[PDB]
Amino acid sequence: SHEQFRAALQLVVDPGDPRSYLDNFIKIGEGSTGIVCIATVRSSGKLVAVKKMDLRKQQRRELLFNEVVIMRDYQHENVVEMYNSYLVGDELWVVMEFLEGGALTDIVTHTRMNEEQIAAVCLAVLQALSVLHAQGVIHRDIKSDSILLTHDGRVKLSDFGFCAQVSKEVPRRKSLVGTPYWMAPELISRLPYGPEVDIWSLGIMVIEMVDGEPPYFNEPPLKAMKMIRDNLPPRLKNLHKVSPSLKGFLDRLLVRDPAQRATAAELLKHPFLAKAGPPASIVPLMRQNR
Ligand SMILES: O=S(=O)(c1cccc2cnccc12)N1CCCNCC1
Repeated sequence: SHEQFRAALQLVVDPGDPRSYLDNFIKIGEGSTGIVCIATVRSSGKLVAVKKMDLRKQQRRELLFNEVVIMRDYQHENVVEMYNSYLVGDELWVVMEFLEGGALTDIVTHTRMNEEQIAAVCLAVLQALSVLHAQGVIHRDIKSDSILLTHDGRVKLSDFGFCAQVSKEVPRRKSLVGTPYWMAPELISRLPYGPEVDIWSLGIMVIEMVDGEPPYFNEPPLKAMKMIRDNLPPRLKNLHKVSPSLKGFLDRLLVRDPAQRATAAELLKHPFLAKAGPPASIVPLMRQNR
């Protein structure tokens, strides 16, 4: 079965081996589907990222094709640029843009963002989601770990390994996918769902940005899911630490009934996002500057 899948991947990826033009691989990250290294382009001295995913180490091996469909069809300003894909031994390698500012996780766990900064992030993410949802693409793993930054504060969506497409022929998805603490209620309830689940997950990320952790983060994953499924929408630790504008925004995200939840398109017009600062406003939050 493994050799069968190797062959299948070979027919969709680029030919060759990026080790022929890259030097000095250094591991910088570990994700749900594999590791991420920086590498130096020999000819230019430029830095790229290389995501390496072991075919044998996947829960759902077929989801590896998501990397390919996204790379081919859904490139965008607030989405990480993907350059080439390769089959290297038993691994799928994706050579992509290096986002040197790192992931939003490092910021939310170590510093407190103000609302100019939170609004900047939300605006960037919602811009990406509005375009993706309009083409039927659902990300399904929105969380601070999936948001990457450039050195000058530009925000980009990454980690599309769990995404799916809906359409007239396939209006809803049914799969149990994502990261427990960020999963929408209807998804946990095993109801057919749509792009609305990304909006709930963004709400949880707003809580990350304000409080530093998602709700129920101290609980075990399976217990947290049960609590998300059963209880009223999760609450901020301290409501006084958010403006009424941000509270009103968050209230449109964390709605249990998917039909009543705001869409990305509608949220781009919300007053809270008027507070959004330029990318420069994010820069002082990064490790190399604080
Ligand atoms: O920052 S990453 O190293 C990362 C991922 C994908 C592309 C990247 C591009 N440049 C820097 C870091 C990147 N990352 C590890 C996996 C899951 N945890 C957080 C994300």
